[PDB]
Amino acid sequence: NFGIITGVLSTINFALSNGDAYLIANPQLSARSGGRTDFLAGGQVPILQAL
Amino acid sequence: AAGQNVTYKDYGIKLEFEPRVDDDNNVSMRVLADVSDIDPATSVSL
Repeated sequence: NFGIITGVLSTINFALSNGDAYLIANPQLSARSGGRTDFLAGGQVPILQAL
Repeated sequence: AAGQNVTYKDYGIKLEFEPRVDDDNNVSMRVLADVSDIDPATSVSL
């Protein structure tokens, strides 16, 4: 018994994508000499952290 | 440890005030202002 059975397959691709992103953050603070000021504008998420 | 105790977390509007006054009514102070709300987007279910 001598012979062959074979073939080929293919796939066509024409994908095309673009992306842009802009951001400016302008926070402003006040503090006295020798002091300290902290500022947060955002949120908080819960995290599991145990000994 | 582990992987029980139950704790309570404050939220809403919070102020803390520690003033100090001079003879000319100058005020030296430390102030904390906090405004927080519950966010359903980042809440987990456990």
